[PDB]
Amino acid sequence: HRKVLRDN
Amino acid sequence: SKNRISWVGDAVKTDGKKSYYKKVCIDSETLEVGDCVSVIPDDSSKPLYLARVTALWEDSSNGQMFHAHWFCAGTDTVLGATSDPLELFLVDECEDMQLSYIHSKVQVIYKAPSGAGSATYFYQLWYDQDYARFESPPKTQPTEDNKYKFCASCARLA
Ligand SMILES: [Zn+2]
Repeated sequence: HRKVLRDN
Repeated sequence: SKNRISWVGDAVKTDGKKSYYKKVCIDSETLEVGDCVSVIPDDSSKPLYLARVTALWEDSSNGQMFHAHWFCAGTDTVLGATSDPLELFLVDECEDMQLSYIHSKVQVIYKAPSGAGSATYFYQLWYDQDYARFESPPKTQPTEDNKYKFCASCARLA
């Protein structure tokens, strides 16, 4: 399970 | 924002696909396994995410990575808010994550169980009951003529 899904 | 990222020391284990390290330099700061770290959420408005850095490695696939072991605050629990913004809770939430996502290095301590401590009264301020105010304690001094029975409030109320 992930909690940070942005990309940059 | 982490843009200059350099490993510190030679690798400690190699997967033949990952290469693990004990320390990394990011900007000027140096960060080891076990240090704690701050991450801005997807919602910039929400409070910062805090984590322990449990591993650092370079991936053939993905780049320069770490494993975040999250903390959580009261508001992520049955408790709702909590009295101290600095309060945190262990929780079993993890994630691999790019090192460039690290906002800042932070300090997180463990607070061992304490005892009740000295239950004595204390004062800090003076209350002017006529004008309904708090001041710093008046510094009215006694003579050596009346030291043996001096009452500061008698002295001022005369
Ligand atoms: Zn984990």
